[PDB]
Amino acid sequence: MKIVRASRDQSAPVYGPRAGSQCMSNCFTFLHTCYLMGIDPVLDTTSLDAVLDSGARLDAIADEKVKRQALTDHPYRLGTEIPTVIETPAGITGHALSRPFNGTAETQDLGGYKCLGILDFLTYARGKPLPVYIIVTVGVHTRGVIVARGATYVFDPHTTDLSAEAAVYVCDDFTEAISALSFFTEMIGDFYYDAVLVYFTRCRTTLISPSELLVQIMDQYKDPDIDASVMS
Amino acid sequence: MQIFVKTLTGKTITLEVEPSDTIENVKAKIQDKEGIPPDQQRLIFAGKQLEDGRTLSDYNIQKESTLHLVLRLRG
Ligand SMILES: *NC[C@H](*)CC(=O)OC
Ligand SMILES: [Mg+2]
Ligand SMILES: [Mg+2]
Repeated sequence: MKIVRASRDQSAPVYGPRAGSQCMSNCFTFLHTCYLMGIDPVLDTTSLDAVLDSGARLDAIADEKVKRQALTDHPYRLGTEIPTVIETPAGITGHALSRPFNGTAETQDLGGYKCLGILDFLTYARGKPLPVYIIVTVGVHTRGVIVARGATYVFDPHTTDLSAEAAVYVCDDFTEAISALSFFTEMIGDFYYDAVLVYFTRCRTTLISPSELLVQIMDQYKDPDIDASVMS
Repeated sequence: MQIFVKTLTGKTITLEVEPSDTIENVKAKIQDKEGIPPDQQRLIFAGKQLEDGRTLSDYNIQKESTLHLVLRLRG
């Protein structure tokens, strides 16, 4: 396992009043940037700092919609509360989220409703056309995960024992990825995750409705795992 | 009538409910007892996620049935 670090973490006072709480938007911005640029350019300190800057902006946008809609008054976010069009210097993406994935360390089949264990989930993801982009939350901490052919990348916008700063953990296997999702310690028994796959498209401009975008992405991928029930 | 609600991490909640109660109402009862906001609750019975505007009776959920509670995590 190798590590590539930003120059700060998400709790830095520069990021605003919501410094700390923008983790999920920082993860979306990470995935967005890798989809557009490829992975290699994003894996340096300058680019990771740019991800954090853009993530703070996205979070601010998400925060206003939550307040306007009265989506909740909780400070932390669900995936469906993040704007599906994301615009940065790298370009513009639209995304659609998968159906929910939830589980513990081990797969549980709830009368036909499969709740995959974390390894089985990453393995499921790896059976799709690579790379696959994932938002994964464990506890209150959201990470971005990219399952690619030769490595699994885990972006963590918060401090770990291995890094003071936000970092991408470059993992040779899922055992290392799961360690990163586990805060590099042993928590087999307490483990529980909430994850969505993120299906991206490059957009020429931002002038597309959320409903138009979802239908377009459904037609692009033709993958039953895309959550259509999001439609409004 | 009594139903059981079990989470993925083992915990079992006992609830007193009526067949004509909506899924939304069941979620409200789970918040009243366990403090979990309804928007973070996914209730599962017979292999399927249950829809808020439907009732227990719509899903043929009867006395002593066990539902599963899958939780969304705010990040
Ligand atoms: N889920 C919000 C981002 C994580 C966080 O606030 O860490 C405390
Ligand atoms: Mg770069
Ligand atoms: Mg009555």
